[PDB]
Amino acid sequence: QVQLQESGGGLVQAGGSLRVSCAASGRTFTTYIMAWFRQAPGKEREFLAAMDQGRIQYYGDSVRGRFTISRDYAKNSVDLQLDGLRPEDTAVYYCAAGAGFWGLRTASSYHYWGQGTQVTVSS
Amino acid sequence: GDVTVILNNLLEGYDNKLRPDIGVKPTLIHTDMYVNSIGPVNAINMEYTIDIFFAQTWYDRRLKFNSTIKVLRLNSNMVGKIWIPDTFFRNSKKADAHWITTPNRMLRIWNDGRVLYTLRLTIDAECQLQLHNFPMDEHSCPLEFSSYGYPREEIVYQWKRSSVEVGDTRSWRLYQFSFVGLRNTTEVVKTTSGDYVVMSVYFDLSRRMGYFTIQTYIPCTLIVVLSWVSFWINKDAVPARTSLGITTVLTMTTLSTIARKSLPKVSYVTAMDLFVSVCFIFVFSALVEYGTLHYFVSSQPARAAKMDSYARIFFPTAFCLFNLVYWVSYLYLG
Amino acid sequence: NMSFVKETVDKLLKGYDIRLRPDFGGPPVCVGMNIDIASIDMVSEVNMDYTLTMYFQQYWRDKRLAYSGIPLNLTLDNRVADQLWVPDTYFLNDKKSFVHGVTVKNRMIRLHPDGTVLYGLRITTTAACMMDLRRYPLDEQNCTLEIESYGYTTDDIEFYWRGGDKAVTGVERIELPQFSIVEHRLVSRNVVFATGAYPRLSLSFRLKRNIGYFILQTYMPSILITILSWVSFWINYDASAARVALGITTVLTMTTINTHLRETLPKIPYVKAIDMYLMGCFVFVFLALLEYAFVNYIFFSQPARAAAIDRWSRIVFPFTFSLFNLVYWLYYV
Amino acid sequence: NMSFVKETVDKLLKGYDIRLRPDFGGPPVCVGMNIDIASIDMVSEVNMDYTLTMYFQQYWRDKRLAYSGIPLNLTLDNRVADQLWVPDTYFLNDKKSFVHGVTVKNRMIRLHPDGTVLYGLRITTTAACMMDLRRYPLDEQNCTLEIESYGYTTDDIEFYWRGGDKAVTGVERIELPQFSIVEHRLVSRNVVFATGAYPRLSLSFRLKRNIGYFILQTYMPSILITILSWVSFWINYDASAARVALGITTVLTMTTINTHLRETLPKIPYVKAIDMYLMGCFVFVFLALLEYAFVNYIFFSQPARAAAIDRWSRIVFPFTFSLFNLVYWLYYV
Amino acid sequence: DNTTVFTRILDRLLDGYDNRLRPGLGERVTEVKTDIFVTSFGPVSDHDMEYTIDVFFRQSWKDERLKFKGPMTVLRLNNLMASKIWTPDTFFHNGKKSVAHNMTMPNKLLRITEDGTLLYTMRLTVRAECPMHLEDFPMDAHACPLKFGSYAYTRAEVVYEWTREPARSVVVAEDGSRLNQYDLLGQTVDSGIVQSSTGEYVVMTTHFHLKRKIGYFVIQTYLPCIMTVILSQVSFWLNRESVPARTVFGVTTVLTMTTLSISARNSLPKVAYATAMDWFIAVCYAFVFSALIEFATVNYFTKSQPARAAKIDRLSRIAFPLLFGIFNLVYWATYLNR
Amino acid sequence: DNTTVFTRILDRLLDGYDNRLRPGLGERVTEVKTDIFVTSFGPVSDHDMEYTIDVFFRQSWKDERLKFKGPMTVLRLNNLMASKIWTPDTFFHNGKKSVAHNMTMPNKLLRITEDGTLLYTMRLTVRAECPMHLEDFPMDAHACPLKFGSYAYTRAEVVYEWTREPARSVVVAEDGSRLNQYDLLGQTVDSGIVQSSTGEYVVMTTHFHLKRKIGYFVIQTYLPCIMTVILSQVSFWLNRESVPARTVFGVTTVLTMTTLSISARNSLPKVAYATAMDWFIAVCYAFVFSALIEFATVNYFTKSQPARAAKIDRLSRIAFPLLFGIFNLVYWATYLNR
Ligand SMILES: *[C@@H]1O[C@H](CO)[C@@H](O[C@@H]2O[C@H](CO)[C@@H](O[C@@H]3O[C@H](CO[C@H]4O[C@H](CO[C@H]5O[C@H](CO)[C@@H](O)[C@H](O)[C@@H]5O[C@H]5O[C@H](CO)[C@@H](O)[C@H](O)[C@@H]5O)[C@@H](O)[C@H](O[C@H]5O[C@H](CO)[C@@H](O)[C@H](O)[C@@H]5O)[C@@H]4O)[C@@H](O)[C@H](O[C@H]4O[C@H](CO)[C@@H](O)[C@H](O)[C@@H]4O[C@@H]4O[C@H](CO)[C@@H](O)[C@H](O)[C@@H]4O[C@@H]4O[C@H](CO)[C@@H](O)[C@H](O)[C@@H]4O)[C@@H]3O)[C@H](O)[C@H]2NC(C)=O)[C@H](O)[C@H]1NC(C)=O
Ligand SMILES: *[C@@H]1O[C@H](CO)[C@@H](O[C@@H]2O[C@H](CO)[C@@H](O[C@@H]3O[C@H](CO[C@H]4O[C@H](CO)[C@@H](O)[C@H](O[C@H]5O[C@H](CO)[C@@H](O)[C@H](O)[C@@H]5O)[C@@H]4O)[C@@H](O)[C@H](O[C@H]4O[C@H](CO)[C@@H](O)[C@H](O)[C@@H]4O)[C@@H]3O)[C@H](O)[C@H]2NC(C)=O)[C@H](O)[C@H]1NC(C)=O
Ligand SMILES: *[C@@H]1O[C@H](CO)[C@@H](O[C@@H]2O[C@H](CO)[C@@H](O)[C@H](O)[C@H]2NC(C)=O)[C@H](O)[C@H]1NC(C)=O
Ligand SMILES: CCCCCCCCCC
Ligand SMILES: CCCCCCCCCC
Ligand SMILES: CCCCCCCCCC
Ligand SMILES: [Cl-]
Repeated sequence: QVQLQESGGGLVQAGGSLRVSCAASGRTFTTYIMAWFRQAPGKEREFLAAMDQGRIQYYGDSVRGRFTISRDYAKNSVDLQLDGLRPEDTAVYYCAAGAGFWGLRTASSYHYWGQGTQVTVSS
Repeated sequence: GDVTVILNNLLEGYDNKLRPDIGVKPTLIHTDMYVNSIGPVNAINMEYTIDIFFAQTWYDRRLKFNSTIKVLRLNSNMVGKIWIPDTFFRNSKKADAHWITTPNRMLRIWNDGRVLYTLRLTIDAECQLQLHNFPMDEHSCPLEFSSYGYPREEIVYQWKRSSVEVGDTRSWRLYQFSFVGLRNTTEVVKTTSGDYVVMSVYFDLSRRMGYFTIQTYIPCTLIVVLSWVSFWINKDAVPARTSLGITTVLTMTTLSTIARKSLPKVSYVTAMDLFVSVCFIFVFSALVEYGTLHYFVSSQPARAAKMDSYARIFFPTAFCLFNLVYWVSYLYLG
Repeated sequence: NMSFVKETVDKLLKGYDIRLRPDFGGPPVCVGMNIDIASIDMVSEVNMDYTLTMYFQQYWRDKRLAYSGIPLNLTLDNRVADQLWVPDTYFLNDKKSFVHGVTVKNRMIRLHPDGTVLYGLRITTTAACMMDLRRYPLDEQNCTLEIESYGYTTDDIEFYWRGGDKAVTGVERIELPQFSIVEHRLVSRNVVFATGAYPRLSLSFRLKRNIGYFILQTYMPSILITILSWVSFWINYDASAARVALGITTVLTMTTINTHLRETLPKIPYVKAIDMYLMGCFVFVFLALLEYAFVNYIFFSQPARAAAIDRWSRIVFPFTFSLFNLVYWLYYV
Repeated sequence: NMSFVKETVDKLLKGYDIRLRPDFGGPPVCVGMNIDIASIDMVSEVNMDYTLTMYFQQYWRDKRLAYSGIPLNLTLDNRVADQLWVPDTYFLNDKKSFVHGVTVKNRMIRLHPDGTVLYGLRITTTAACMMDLRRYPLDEQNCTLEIESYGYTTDDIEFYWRGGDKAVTGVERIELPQFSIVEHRLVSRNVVFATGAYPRLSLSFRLKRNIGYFILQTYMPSILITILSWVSFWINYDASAARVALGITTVLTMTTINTHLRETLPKIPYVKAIDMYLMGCFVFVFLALLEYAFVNYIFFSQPARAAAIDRWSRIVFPFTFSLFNLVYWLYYV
Repeated sequence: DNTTVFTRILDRLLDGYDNRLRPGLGERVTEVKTDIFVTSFGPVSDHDMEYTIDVFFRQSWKDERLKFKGPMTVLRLNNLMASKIWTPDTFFHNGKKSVAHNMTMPNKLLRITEDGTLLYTMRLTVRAECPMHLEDFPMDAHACPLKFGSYAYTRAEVVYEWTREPARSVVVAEDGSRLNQYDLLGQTVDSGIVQSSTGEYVVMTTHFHLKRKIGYFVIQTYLPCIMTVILSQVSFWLNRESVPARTVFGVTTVLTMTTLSISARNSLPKVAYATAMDWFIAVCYAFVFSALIEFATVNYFTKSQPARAAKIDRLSRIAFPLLFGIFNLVYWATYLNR
Repeated sequence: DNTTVFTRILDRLLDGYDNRLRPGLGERVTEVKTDIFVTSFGPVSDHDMEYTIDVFFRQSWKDERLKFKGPMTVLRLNNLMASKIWTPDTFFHNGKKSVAHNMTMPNKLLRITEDGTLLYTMRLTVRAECPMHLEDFPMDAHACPLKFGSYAYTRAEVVYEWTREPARSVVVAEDGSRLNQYDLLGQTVDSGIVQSSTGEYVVMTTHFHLKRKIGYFVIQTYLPCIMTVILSQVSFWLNRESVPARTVFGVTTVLTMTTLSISARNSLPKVAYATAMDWFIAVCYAFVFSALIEFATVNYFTKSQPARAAKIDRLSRIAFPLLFGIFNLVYWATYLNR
């Protein structure tokens, strides 16, 4: 079966690095789009970043210049470097994979979703 | 030595935008053609490939010189500095010159002003084929050339003594056809920009039949004969005569597909389409014959007894009559 | 004589500005066009395009090139075209085109004493047209050719067909193995974009596909195989081996015809008129074999009922198939 | 700041000689190479080649291009490459290659203050590699790319991979429809000719073909037809019409499978592993119909012996067919 | 003097101008505004995983070195002169082999305004790569991208932007769709960043969303395969004693399935996995295979255990239609709902 | 210091040089030494009667107009300067469209020595015609030629010679064989003269000998056809009362032979004459045709002359296998030897 397991997270003191990972198993996602999403408590699920097969990087208009996405194609994983975290960044970060049909920035186009990982920022 | 001086003085005061005798008389050009090989004929696209050596000769008074040297033998470097006729091939789909390892061109000048210009060409030319008598068809594929810009009042072409030469006709790349002979003509064609002299060469080609006899005609004939075997089987053997009849229909359908694989999708009936379709009707009718015979055994048993005796005679006779008419018309009457 | 002509031509091309159009800053230059079609070939349904070879000619006047004293129309070497202003004409629906270059570039420049310029080019081009093949092979297509100026508006250049409806010649000498040219048409209009009106000339053909090829290759084999499936209705129902073999072999033969046509005809992956007819024949031979299974099942307990079904099958199957063909050959023809 | 750059660049190209290599007459110039593979496609068995698209970079130091006073790397217009000296690098196994030129030529020249020159190209090349297909489709292939200098020797130029084993990137992102890249390798060496040594770099890939397509299309259909031919052994020997029809129709079905596979598979005119399996299955169905010929010939005179042959055929044929598979799969997997 | 005025402006602009340097070199980042008009979305090739598109490509930037004063405010450059000034080195990242049209002349246009703005338009045909996932064939949908950017200038030197809102910067003609096997639903326009061994670059992206039409495969593959399976189960209703009839019936439906299976595989590309059509045919092949095995069991028990032989035929008349009907319900809900 | 002396030579060689004139014009006959290194003997196309070859082409000649004096006894010229001197206009007589490689630079090198000897090397992909006589297909052997010479210079002006012994002047790499269906036996190197309407020219010739491999056709065509003929003769051992069994046996083998015959000829090049494989299938077709006619005769005389019908079957069990065996012996002995 295909499972997207997520690691990292925890708590940071209103700053510092926090590298959230995502490991895939049961299927190689080299030709797929691997993205990251964010859902603040009760507000909405928000697009953060995505990297396609050609290593093109897409970012949301709120996290551009702060969060960096990358992919290790050999190990079939994806990482997100969180820097300069703020209290508004406290949410559940999700890992997704899909073909990006009808838009790679919409959550309703991803076949596989992760189980989530709580990231808490304290100020 | 002095050969360089001759070349430098000739090009001084020379305007290559003007043909020789531009305001006096037409420029007369003598053409020769050596055919290296005539390549495969493409019936699907209605085209053929030919490789030739093309030679042209004319007089230019501006290129006279005096020396003990009779002729200046030159390569393609000087071709772009003097006036050259703008000869093109009218029915050519795609043609090109050869550039390995150098441009395959030659230019020779004599002291009286005579110029010899030769180059090597590979041409894909158009040939509209009438396939009504296929595979017993004959064709004459043309190759026409003229001047693109100069009408008959400015440029006139003319064949030399030996117009078209062919070498090893057995080394060509013709599998389907065999080369018969050639003709060359001359005509004037009126267009919207003037009247032009057109030179044509025709190549006569007749198709070989060895492939279509073994692949189509003999197999189709033997299937028809095989359907006559049912007429000598006892009428009580219902499964045997039914299976024989319907399987020969399936065999004819399989053979019928491969008849048209060598042709474009023309909508008229060829000699091959008529033969295959008539053979299909014969095997179709032999199975319908048993269905009538089998049904009448219960209804009109006496009538059913005579039906098989007549079929043993009528079916071989009607098929022999068709073959007599078919082969006489397409081999001796066209 | 020759020296006088050489003197005149060098005078015309001396101090000639190729970056300026004729009548620069004044009235637009009128360009007349003629086309002589040499051949049409490769009407591709898969790529939705066609290939055209033609002699393309343009006709305008430039008073900077007017000369006097020579009662001749000067045909110059085609390399002089690089030193003169020519219109920026292009074909809108063109996919791939080139100018022939054997034995030289197939190009013509002819001058006239009043300044008129004749400019000719021999062009082979591949033009794209949308094709609707839902009535294939009973379809009729309309493929055009668009002519426009790339960077000029109606304030600086104008297009017209030189010769009225006689501007395009050679259509009646085109013989397509698969089509017949019903009609051709010439249009002239100005496209109104935001930046202004743009000249445009349009030439269109109407092609009607020939049907004789499909009658022999597709329709007639399917009809005759369907009729052979009715032969079993006149065979005694106690001959199960004969009627089963006859029924199932016609299904195999019908399948063989359909799969062979798939490889032979162009790949057009949507339902066309040709597909509806072959499926209709496959259903009929399917039901004929299905009829004997009902007869074979009941012919022991109910011999009279079994014999009645065969008698009615001899009527319904030929009658329904002819009704099927009547509907088909009206909704498409 | 832009005027100072304009002065500095024109200074470098003044007096620059293109015909002399850097450090001419002295130590050899060292060139470092990087390859950024963009896509691999069209691995052709018939043509025995593959098509490759990549970014090809070369690094070397030329002291004549050193500048100071500007703390920047100068990316110049790509047309400046014709005004400099570049290595005479070529690909030894290249059949056809070109540089992309839309919208401009895909070329880059970048300068550094110390005199380092970066020279990049975007190249699509078809490279020839021999394929040994005796074990097809259970085969592995090793295709390479050879980089060499056309005119110079090791006294003038030297090649090395820039970055070690990291000099080539992008293989991990490649997806091949029929293969899977197992490994890639970088080799640097010199070739000792009679005129001296010659630098060469080599890049190789190892491919492993996928099997899923062949299992459902080639092997399984042939296995099932062989099993159906054993149904005859469980039918009574006096049912001559049933057993003959079953036996001879399985022969036709096996022939249909083999002929159409030859039509779809690549034309490789020598015996492969796939041809041995199809031929082996054809022999088994040939013998199953041949077995009934003996039984039918003696079942009247010796009915007890004919019954014993059918019972043993129910065991020998399934056992011998699994024995054929065991030897076949051990020798090929 | 209007003709002389126009000539003077042309001969003065390129004096002291170096085309080897981008505008604002060493001072600022060059901004290029781009928009695309699509005249025809050409054929899509599933075998080669590529597609063709014909576009008008428009780019706009500012170059202070080309300012002028005169009666007019816009100048058109001859293509000989248009090759003397600096233009962006835009290329398509996933392009395979593209064509710039020059019939009957180069299809380029370059306009210069008095303030220094340059408008540069060209007509191109682009063959690009569209990798496809064919696991759901023939019920699959794809997003074919189109990416372009600068080949040599990093994002610290040259950046790209859309002329208008990104949605309205790519326009497709009304008759643009030239697809016989796909249905073009729409396009999405985006912009990203790529990092290579030479630096970081700006990438402009467009995605075209395609959905395959399935009506052809229903009438060509699925319906003939379903009818053949139904035919093989008709054999259960023939009487047991008709041994040659039922043997010919079963063995000829197997040959019919084989003919249909070989025809279907020709359309499919050479993929390693099994598409949705590969699984449907394999199940249909196993069903007709099992119908002939069933008769071999019935014929074996006849004349010795007629009660068991009759019981097997009666249960087969229910189990076989039920299992095949159940398979279709699962099959057409697993793939039609993706 | 040293570079100035080296550079002054390059700016001095072309002083008063005319490349429109051959070396020794009016004093001697220009002689060119030629050798070839075959990197890979490429594919052979039976349908087009042509083949591909990748070679290094080397030419040597002496030009006294380019003598120089300096420490560097050998100079290599730039491709811009190398196009300003005279080089032989060699061309291939039977050569079709050929390629001169241009990646990443023109693959041409020109060296000059102090005495004026020049060495010219280039890398080419030559595609040449190879006429074939396929009457013995697939048991045929061919010898493909490669002929080259001077296009414009007659034998009184330019003459060609091999650098070494003719055998040693053409070299083939051990890994340079790219033939799927041929074995490269060897090559022959020759020289001669050709005569035209423009004069006599020197021609250099090379022939490559090829033998087609037959093991593929044995397993694909010959063995299946032989087995189908054997199956048709199995019918002679079935009892004469089994009319459906023997009729189905006869007619289905005819359908099987038809399928095999179509497949075999769909791989050959389209030659309108018959090959050796065409004759073998035709005889096999006539044997299965005669087996079904034999039963038609036997079934006719049954129930009227049962003694005669049995005698026909007994003799057919001997005559049919014997005639087919004799046909194979004549066929294979005739064609394998030739
Ligand atoms: C739309 O755009 C396209 C382009 O995208 C455009 O097509 C292009 O059109 C131009 C012309 O406008 C073409 O350029 C000409 O090509 C001529 C040869 O064409 C053949 O070869 C092409 C490749 O050239 C290589 O080989 C030749 C030698 O054969 C060599 O000279 C070249 O440098 C080049 O070799 C390079 O590479 C090799 C390795 O491969 C190296 O070893 C070598 O060192 C070098 O680096 C090839 O591309 C052609 O194919 C095209 O065309 C054919 C049809 O012909 C078509 O079927 C194909 O599909 C394809 O399209 C073809 O095979 C070449 O001879 C021309 O050069 C001449 O002329 C020019 C102009 O006068 C001049 O500047 C040159 O110096 C040279 O001078 C000639 O040389 C003659 C040689 O025999 C000689 O007889 C003449 O006398 C003259 O000699 C000189 O004369 C002067 C003046 O008197 C004197 O001072 C000198 O001393 C000397 O005597 C020219 O380059 C270009 O090839 C086309 N490209 C394409 C892709 O089509 C199209 O037209 C546009 N359309 C529109 C409507 O606008
Ligand atoms: C596809 O197929 C190709 C062709 O077979 C494969 O390419 C080969 O890969 C192997 C493994 O990488 C290569 O072997 C290595 O070669 C390097 C380079 O050595 C070269 O340069 C040396 C100087 O730097 C030089 O001394 C070498 O020559 C020596 O060996 C030859 C052998 O005949 C001998 O004649 C000479 O006199 C020299 O003695 C050579 O020119 C080398 O450094 C490697 O050495 C490692 O392994 C050895 C033991 O084998 C060990 O002792 C060392 O310490 C070191 O660990 C190694 O030999 C081979 O050269 C490649 N072949 C070619 C033609 O390039 C390719 O790998 C295949 N693809 C895949 C994916 O596998
Ligand atoms: C090809 O053309 C030449 C030149 O016209 C033909 O030869 C001439 O034929 C005419 C009669 O038509 C004679 O009067 C001339 O004397 C011929 N000239 C010669 C033989 O040098 C030639 O016959 C033509 N080839 C054909 C028609 O096959
Ligand atoms: C509909 C075709 C029927 C062919 C056989 C008819 C036999 C009986 C004729 C009255
Ligand atoms: C060549 C065909 C041989 C067929 C043999 C059938 C059985 C014979 C038993 C004596
Ligand atoms: C032409 C078909 C012949 C079939 C066999 C006839 C035998 C006749 C014996 C008297
Ligand atoms: Cl031919």
